[PDB]
Amino acid sequence: EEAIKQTLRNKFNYNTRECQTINPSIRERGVSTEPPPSDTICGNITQWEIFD
Amino acid sequence: EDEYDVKYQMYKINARGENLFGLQNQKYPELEKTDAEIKNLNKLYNLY
Repeated sequence: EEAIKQTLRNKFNYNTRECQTINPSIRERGVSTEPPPSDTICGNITQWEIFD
Repeated sequence: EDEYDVKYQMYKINARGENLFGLQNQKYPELEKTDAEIKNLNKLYNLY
């Protein structure tokens, strides 16, 4: 009765497919964002320097 | 040895079909017995 079961499972009564999904490879990256440099400016304005 | 080698090749062909149906290879086991007697002659030929 054991052989008859093994005899019941065929190649054309139990095919055996393989299937995987396409997985992207993991990757570890660094990104440092530093804003534009900020420069001190000193200006004086007097009535003469405008007129000059 | 050549006649037994011819029967041995047909045996491989029958065994490939026995596994498709699952069927217990008892007729193959009797041919393997005839092929074993052939292989004994094949060793006596390999000595000759």
